[PDB]
Amino acid sequence: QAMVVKPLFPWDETLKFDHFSIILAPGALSESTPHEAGVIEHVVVISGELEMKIDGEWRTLYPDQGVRFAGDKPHAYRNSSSRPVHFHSLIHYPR
Amino acid sequence: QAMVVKPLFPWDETLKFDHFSIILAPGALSESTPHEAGVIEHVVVISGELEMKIDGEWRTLYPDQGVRFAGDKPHAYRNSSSRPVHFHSLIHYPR
Ligand SMILES: [Mn+2]
Repeated sequence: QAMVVKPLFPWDETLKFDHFSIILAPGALSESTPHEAGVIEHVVVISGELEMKIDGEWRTLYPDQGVRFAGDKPHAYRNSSSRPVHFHSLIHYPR
Repeated sequence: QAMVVKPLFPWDETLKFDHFSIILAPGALSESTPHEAGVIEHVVVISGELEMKIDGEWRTLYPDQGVRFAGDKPHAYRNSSSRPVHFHSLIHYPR
């Protein structure tokens, strides 16, 4: 399977916060779905190498490297390495 | 040394949130002072095996597993495995 998503914790009503663990197979590309205005997303690489397209530009992130950005803007996740990439996606929804 | 701490992101003023990576050497024990009242913490194991003491009780956590708990309680981290343990710690402060 190209992309396997698993919540690390259930939806957190108090913190308005989701925390997902995602494994992206070699060669897989995933485009973000739309989010509510004001959502903030953090991506942190756990293992492997991840390519993130943010503000129309690609960058490579290595383990324990991360990026914080506007989750409501189009972005993409891509694995151009030869092994799965495991990363976390944290989402803070606005109050 | 026994414990190596690294911020994954700098302090987030708007989200009142810290995010750290920690590596505990075999046999290491870290006893934290309780954080401010209302603080919520999450811990996720990246690799290895982590023991955590919450509510005066020890439990062992493995990769992909995590726990959410009240940060203003006393708690502790310990590595009783023969390998280092690498984990992430999230801290959310009250707004
Ligand atoms: Mn702590």
